[PDB]
Formats: sequence, C-alpha cells, structure tokens
Amino acid sequence: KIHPGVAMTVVRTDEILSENILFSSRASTSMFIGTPNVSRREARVDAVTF
Amino acid sequence: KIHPGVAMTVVRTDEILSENILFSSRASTSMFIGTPNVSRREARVDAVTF
Repeated sequence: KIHPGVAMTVVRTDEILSENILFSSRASTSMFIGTPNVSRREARVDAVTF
Repeated sequence: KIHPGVAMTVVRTDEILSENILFSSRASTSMFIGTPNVSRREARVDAVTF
C-alpha cells in the first residue's frame, strides 16, 4: 500500500436500459397510405400463402 | 480334392417371380377422394412443367 508517483483516473462506460418518452404534436407528419397489393406466393395443395 | 478339417453350409437366397392372387372383401376400407389440384413446378423458359 505504497502510493506510486502517478495518479490514475479510472474511466468506465455504464450501459443503462432507459425508458424514453416520445412527444409528437398534432398533425406533425402526413401519411399517404395506399391500398395494399396482394400476391399469391405459395401455390401449395396444402395451404395457400398470400 | 482332399478334405479339410471342417465342412461348410452354403446358403443362397433364390428369387422367384410369382403370379399372385389378391382377395379383399367388400367395404374393407373407407375412402375420401379429395379434389385434384394443379401447380407449376419448374417454370423453365423452354417449357413450363406443371
């Protein structure tokens, strides 16, 4: 327990799982939502996948 | 052509084409015929394989 001639300043990161709050004012963005396309992918005899 | 100390027991399995007869009484198995369905498998540029 002899103190050396230097001084150490120990640095560490700390990962913290926080819980944010999101505000967004009335009519902030504007969405142009279109009618979706449907495409029959799996032409199976057991079950069809659209 | 002098006998060794042992003998042998030669085992062959011999196949036979046999014409069979199958009896099966009426209402043996009940069936459910599903409707047949088509689907393309190998859609080659030369010829589509259904």
